[PDB]
Amino acid sequence: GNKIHPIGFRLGITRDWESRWYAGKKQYRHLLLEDQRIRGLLEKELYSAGLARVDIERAADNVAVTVHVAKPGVVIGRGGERIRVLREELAKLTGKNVALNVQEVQNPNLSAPLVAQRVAEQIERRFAVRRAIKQAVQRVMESGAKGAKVIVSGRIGGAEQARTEWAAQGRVPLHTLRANIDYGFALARTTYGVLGVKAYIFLGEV
Amino acid sequence: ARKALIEKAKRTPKFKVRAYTRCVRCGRARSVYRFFGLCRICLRELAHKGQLPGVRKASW
Amino acid sequence: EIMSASEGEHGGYKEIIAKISGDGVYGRLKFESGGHRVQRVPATESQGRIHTSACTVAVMPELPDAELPDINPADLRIDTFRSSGAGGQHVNTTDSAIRITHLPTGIVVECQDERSQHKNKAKALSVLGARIHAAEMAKRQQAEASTRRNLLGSGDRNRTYNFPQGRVTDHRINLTLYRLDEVMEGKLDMLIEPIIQEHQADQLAALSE
RNA sequence: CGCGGGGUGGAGCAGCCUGGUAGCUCGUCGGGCUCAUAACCCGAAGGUCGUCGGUUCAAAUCCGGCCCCCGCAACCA
RNA sequence: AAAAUGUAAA
RNA sequence: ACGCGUUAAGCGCGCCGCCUGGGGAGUACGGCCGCAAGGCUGAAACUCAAAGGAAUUGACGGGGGCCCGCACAAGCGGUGGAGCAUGUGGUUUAAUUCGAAGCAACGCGAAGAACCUUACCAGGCCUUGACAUGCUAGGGAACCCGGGUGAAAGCCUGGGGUGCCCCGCGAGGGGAGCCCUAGCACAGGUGCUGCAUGGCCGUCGUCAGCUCGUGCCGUGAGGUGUUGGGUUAAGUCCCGCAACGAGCGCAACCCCCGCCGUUAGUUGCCAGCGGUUCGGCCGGGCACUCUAACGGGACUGCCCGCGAAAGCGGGAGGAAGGAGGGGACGACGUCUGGUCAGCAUGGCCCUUACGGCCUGGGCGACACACGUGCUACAAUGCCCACUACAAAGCGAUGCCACCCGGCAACGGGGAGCUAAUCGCAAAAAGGUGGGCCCAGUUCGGAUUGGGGUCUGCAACCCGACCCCAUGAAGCCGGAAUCGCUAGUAAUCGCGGAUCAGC
Ligand SMILES: [Mg+2]
Ligand SMILES: [Mg+2]
Ligand SMILES: [Mg+2]
Ligand SMILES: [Mg+2]
Ligand SMILES: [Mg+2]
Ligand SMILES: [Mg+2]
Ligand SMILES: [Mg+2]
Ligand SMILES: [Mg+2]
Ligand SMILES: [Mg+2]
Ligand SMILES: [Mg+2]
Ligand SMILES: [Mg+2]
Ligand SMILES: [Mg+2]
Ligand SMILES: [Mg+2]
Ligand SMILES: [Mg+2]
Ligand SMILES: [Mg+2]
Ligand SMILES: [Mg+2]
Ligand SMILES: [Mg+2]
Ligand SMILES: [Mg+2]
Ligand SMILES: [Mg+2]
Ligand SMILES: [Mg+2]
Ligand SMILES: [Mg+2]
Ligand SMILES: [Mg+2]
Ligand SMILES: [Mg+2]
Ligand SMILES: [Mg+2]
Ligand SMILES: [Mg+2]
Ligand SMILES: [Mg+2]
Ligand SMILES: [Mg+2]
Ligand SMILES: [Mg+2]
Ligand SMILES: [Mg+2]
Ligand SMILES: [Mg+2]
Ligand SMILES: [Mg+2]
Ligand SMILES: [Mg+2]
Ligand SMILES: [Mg+2]
Ligand SMILES: [Mg+2]
Ligand SMILES: [Mg+2]
Ligand SMILES: [Mg+2]
Ligand SMILES: [Mg+2]
Ligand SMILES: [Mg+2]
Ligand SMILES: [Mg+2]
Ligand SMILES: [Mg+2]
Ligand SMILES: [Mg+2]
Ligand SMILES: [Mg+2]
Ligand SMILES: [Mg+2]
Ligand SMILES: [Mg+2]
Ligand SMILES: [Mg+2]
Ligand SMILES: [Mg+2]
Ligand SMILES: [Mg+2]
Ligand SMILES: [Mg+2]
Ligand SMILES: [Mg+2]
Ligand SMILES: [Mg+2]
Ligand SMILES: [Mg+2]
Ligand SMILES: [Mg+2]
Ligand SMILES: [Mg+2]
Ligand SMILES: [Mg+2]
Repeated sequence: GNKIHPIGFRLGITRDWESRWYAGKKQYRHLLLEDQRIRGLLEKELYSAGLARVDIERAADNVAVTVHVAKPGVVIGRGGERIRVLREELAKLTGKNVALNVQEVQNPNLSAPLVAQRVAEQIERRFAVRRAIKQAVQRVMESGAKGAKVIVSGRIGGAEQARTEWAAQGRVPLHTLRANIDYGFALARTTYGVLGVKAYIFLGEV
Repeated sequence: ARKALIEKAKRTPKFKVRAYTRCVRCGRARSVYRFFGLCRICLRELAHKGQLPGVRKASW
Repeated sequence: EIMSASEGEHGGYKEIIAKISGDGVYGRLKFESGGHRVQRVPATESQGRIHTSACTVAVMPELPDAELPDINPADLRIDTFRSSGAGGQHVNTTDSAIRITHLPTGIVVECQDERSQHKNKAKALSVLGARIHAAEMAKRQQAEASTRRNLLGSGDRNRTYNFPQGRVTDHRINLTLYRLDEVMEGKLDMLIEPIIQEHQADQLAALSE
């Protein structure tokens, strides 16, 4: 075990912070604390919409959270309802301020943290792991990507003996900084235990 | 010593120095960076995600 | 205090005997006699495989011993008669030869070595002693080795020590407790006491049932 | 019993003739080498010399008794 | 020329 | 299959000899032969699920060729010896919590064990529980107060308020609700399994490797490509080639250091002027120094010689020349590696107890063994006083200038700074001056006595520092063994994370 987190490796180089705000010293900690609370309680409820990324930026008490999706019909709710009560549970826990603006990424198949979850779900639903992997990469490759690769690990198909498993089309130069590459994890829970899906999507150069 | 232990450090104790740090995410007692209230592991995790603003891998 | 103790290269003791002296010793070590299985990855492991092994142990109580206060004329039958072979007229008119019969066992020694009857009785009485001794030595061997064959035999009895499970499990009373560490340390009581108790529950349904 | 030799660190063997002085090999213990073991390398421990006595300023050494071990002898009838 | 060995469970 | 191939192992015929799983066994018995040794003929019981032929791919070699690494060598300083610091084995213990085990465990998880931390021990306790969402019987209100007892938890109790939905006139009711007593749901576990797992980490290894597609060869495993000549830190490139391509690696894209430029001019800086509270201090001003943001700069570009090329060797100009120095980056995989004790998680197990609380013990124990360490044995040294020259960080619950007392640890008093402003802050080696004279020493500072400062509820176990006295082992360390090739080794300080404190 030895590979580096692609994201942490490309900070301010090809990938921007999921949270953007200054602090100082005497306040940074509890700032991030509630900040982390947000993204987590967001993920728990907005899972149904399958979020690809939650952005958070702050101001003098003013706090903005620009959440992403590829199917926002769930976030927006009936006519425009669920989005309000959402923010109306937000300041119910921030004790500060509110924010909406839920923009939507075009191709969901070109978002890795999105992909993994849709795959990791197929796992829980007892699907062919070898097949779903090649299916995933196919759907990613045939939808414009310049590379792809998906890795799972754990008791594949409830095997007494756990093992690694993956496939890849195109190219995925994880060593190259100049390459913009998306990545995300998904935790495949099941009766036999916890698998784990990691998705690598190489979008292109820069 | 999981959910139970972490509780004591949250509430202010009998004496002054009796109060102690603990990760504000995993609840690890030992090695807690006070700047975040986080442990060295939780620190590395979220810093990798980008959830820790302005913090990038150092190199020189 | 150990007596015999052949080593074992690494580690052991391939065999070791020890006199554990005191009070209530045989009472709490009675049930050890038997085979003790061990399952773990041994020290000697060339790779990473768990290996089953075994060791028979035998507790024997203190045996008050006593050799017979040498012979006894009352149970000796001694015969004198004329020796055989050369000697001239002396050998012809001198019951110099000897024969002693040790009535209890049945072993007999003759002796017509030297010219004095007395000296021949001396030799015969000496060999007679030596021959009873080695008789009782053979007897105490066909008892000692045989009671070991008595206890230790074709039977997969007594406790099993599993390290990776961390659980000792005495097979006889089907008790098992996953606190092997403490056991392997010395506190054997919550293992020998449950046997001592179950054994007593047997003695209840003994002559009463 | 008649003569001779013998008993010294766990094993085997010097030292006794000539009093002052415990030595050799092996073993054991501690530290190296090696993945580990042995070999090898470095350092240490370990007996008051069978046993009672006597001689002496002083006894493993000399002298006497006993115990144990070993070989020799035990013939003429 | 140096230089023996590696029990038995995947 | 290897190979045989008019010297068949090809295609056919004639005839002889012989085989029918391995071991038993070319043994036994019988017969025949022999001087013998032994030969010829030649079985069975029993036993195993194989024995065996050729090929393939690796691995290994006390096999080979070519290369490479602080591996040897050439070096300089050390460990191993001493005293102490700490980790570990072991033993001890009511407990001395658990895990890590050759490299790749042993100043490792621990970047802060007096309580807490704490998972252990002892005792005193607690039961829908310290925690989460619920369903409720008495159906009570907040919230402060106090007594009681106690080592504290805990148990018990005196208060009192005269809180809020209801067109309630009304003594009385009617809901929400921190909440109080009893229930059922359920919580909880640092309990077990890294050999059920995720993630993340060490590792061979920054080693140059590993593979796919398709084509072709091969009955087939598989081979080819990836081999080969040259070249390189490199499966790096060039040429060649039944192979043609491609992916993950290598490289580069990023960071810091080296030179230069634009931009920027306070809180930083001062070259020339004025000033002149004896001096960036006043006015003054971005030139420099610096700060930090964008840039230029190097491409085997030029020259020489070799070379088919790739590129190798030398020269020039240049702050820097063939990867300039350093970091970030760790391929397919390997170690049944590590970690259920950071968290997560399947299964298993505990349920007035394997859960929870408190006080006090332990994690610091001590016949010994090991790792890593710090201080030393001194004269290239040590002590004392004066005087210098850093970089990178920390600091409105903190840093503490500055006075004041103290021999000092420090305590009063107090200015400034949320800081390129103020402060931690004296850098220490160094220079100069003075003493010491080869000695267990003015070396060494272990150990111990006595006396105090600080932090904390509280320093007995069990803290750090100051003063006095004590002044041990050690006079260069056996066998053995480690680091590092340039601003490196050795040596000299400083800062920080942790953190009341150490
Ligand atoms: Mg994302
Ligand atoms: Mg507990
Ligand atoms: Mg608190
Ligand atoms: Mg504390
Ligand atoms: Mg033996
Ligand atoms: Mg024997
Ligand atoms: Mg007669
Ligand atoms: Mg009879
Ligand atoms: Mg123990
Ligand atoms: Mg001897
Ligand atoms: Mg060896
Ligand atoms: Mg001794
Ligand atoms: Mg002795
Ligand atoms: Mg005497
Ligand atoms: Mg004497
Ligand atoms: Mg006499
Ligand atoms: Mg052998
Ligand atoms: Mg082995
Ligand atoms: Mg031919
Ligand atoms: Mg021929
Ligand atoms: Mg056969
Ligand atoms: Mg045959
Ligand atoms: Mg024959
Ligand atoms: Mg025959
Ligand atoms: Mg014959
Ligand atoms: Mg012969
Ligand atoms: Mg023959
Ligand atoms: Mg090479
Ligand atoms: Mg060398
Ligand atoms: Mg000390
Ligand atoms: Mg105990
Ligand atoms: Mg009270
Ligand atoms: Mg009241
Ligand atoms: Mg390299
Ligand atoms: Mg072939
Ligand atoms: Mg063919
Ligand atoms: Mg190949
Ligand atoms: Mg060739
Ligand atoms: Mg290549
Ligand atoms: Mg710098
Ligand atoms: Mg001037
Ligand atoms: Mg003037
Ligand atoms: Mg540039
Ligand atoms: Mg040059
Ligand atoms: Mg070159
Ligand atoms: Mg394997
Ligand atoms: Mg020191
Ligand atoms: Mg003063
Ligand atoms: Mg003063
Ligand atoms: Mg003050
Ligand atoms: Mg100000
Ligand atoms: Mg000087
Ligand atoms: Mg002291
Ligand atoms: Mg000297």
